Amino acid sequence: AEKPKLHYFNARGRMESTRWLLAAAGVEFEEKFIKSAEDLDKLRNDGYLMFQQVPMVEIDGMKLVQTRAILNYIASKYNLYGKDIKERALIDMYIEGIADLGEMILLLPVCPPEEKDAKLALIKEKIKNRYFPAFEKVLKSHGQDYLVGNKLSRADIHLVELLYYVEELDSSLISSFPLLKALKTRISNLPTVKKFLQPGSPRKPPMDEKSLEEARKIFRF
Amino acid sequence: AEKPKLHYFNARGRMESTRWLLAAAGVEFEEKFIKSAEDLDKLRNDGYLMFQQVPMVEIDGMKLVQTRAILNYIASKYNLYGKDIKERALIDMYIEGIADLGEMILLLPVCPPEEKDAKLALIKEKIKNRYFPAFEKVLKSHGQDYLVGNKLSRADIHLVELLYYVEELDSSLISSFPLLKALKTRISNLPTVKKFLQPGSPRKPPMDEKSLEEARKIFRF
Ligand SMILES: C=C(CC)C(=O)c1ccc(OCC(=O)O)c(Cl)c1Cl
Ligand SMILES: C=C(CC)C(=O)c1ccc(OCC(=O)O)c(Cl)c1Cl
Repeated sequence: AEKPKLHYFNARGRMESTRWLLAAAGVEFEEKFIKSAEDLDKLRNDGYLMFQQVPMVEIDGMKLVQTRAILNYIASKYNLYGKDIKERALIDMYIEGIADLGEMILLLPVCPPEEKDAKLALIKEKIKNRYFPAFEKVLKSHGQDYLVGNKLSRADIHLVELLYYVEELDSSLISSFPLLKALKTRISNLPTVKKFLQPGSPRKPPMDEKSLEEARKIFRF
Repeated sequence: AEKPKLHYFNARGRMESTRWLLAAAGVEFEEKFIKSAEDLDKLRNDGYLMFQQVPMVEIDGMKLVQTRAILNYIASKYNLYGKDIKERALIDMYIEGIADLGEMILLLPVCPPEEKDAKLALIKEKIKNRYFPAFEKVLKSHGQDYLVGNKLSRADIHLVELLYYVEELDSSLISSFPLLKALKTRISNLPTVKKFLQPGSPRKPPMDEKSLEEARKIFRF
């Protein structure tokens, strides 16, 4: 087809950021949910997954796997990856920091109960003292509406997406970072993003106990 | 200066792949080793590390952090990132799989003693059954000397680098993969790579107990 088919579990997981990028880009996509391990095996046996895993994203005739390979293609294809090689360097540096913090928040649900309070406290300390300050500082420096090159880029989409997850964790964290708050509002008002934020869009809900059990069953983790 | 300064601990760690890429590219670089936590704090306080961590790589007037942002810039700057957007998608998909397997091998030293035999057995099973087969299959498909676009790219450098580490883990693993063995030899004979492989080059040795203690001291992990 002409629409990108995203293959994954019906959840946030590792496919969510791809969803935010496609939507922010204004691209319509289909989602082929993996309901059972039989489904995942069918794909593996069909030879659609190079490294046996998902996310997988049928786009432009390719069966792309590995989150970063997917995001990189999409971001490039829709002019969300900066203008030159030097801009892409700043974007990559910002979004890999975002991806680091985000990987911590993502694994929190499957964190050992005895650790959960410490991991959560570690994460709040990195947000307050390391990442938010860094990004606030970038916005404060050029005083422009966007993080890189005074134009919308994947850096803004990925950052704002993280700002929502952090809000769900503790709304007070962003309070001392006015420029980040501003960016959150600003990007949230873009017609494409605003539509993704509304009810009924393919945006996914935070994971709970019920869905986590179904997932670690199929994927086994 | 005109030469890239790599700031890191005197070890393989997270900076090694940058070393293999620069060298394979034929670029000369300086290394400013971090001998003590005082050194690492000096950098942090000087404001050279955006997210407070290293590797950090002064290149082209930028102070790049985050391994992938660094590798991406270098690979682009020296024409090792494919010709078009679709080639970069295959490269990214291959090298992120390589980076996954590689992250497992990298953490093996700091793995809990009770686990070490299982992690090591897990890793040998993924190599034999998932990654090597996948890459052997790519080479077998186009029957060309390189992984992507019949030209040398970062995919070849990063793969071969991993082939060495796997050799150090168990030389028998690659035996059933003749095309990978071939690629290992072929890339190892490129004048630039061959020079990096020789004694005295900035290539780093596998980590031992002595150096691991010094490192987790400074970096604290
Ligand atoms: C919340 C999570 C629990 C660790 C999580 O991030 C996660 C990891 C892998 C998953 O699928 C497999 C995949 O390949 O992503 C899924 Cl569905 C989730 Cl939700
Ligand atoms: C062997 C290792 C032990 C876990 C390892 O990969 C590692 C991790 C971080 C390290 O520095 C800090 C950094 O930011 O990379 C270093 Cl020097 C090493 Cl060797």
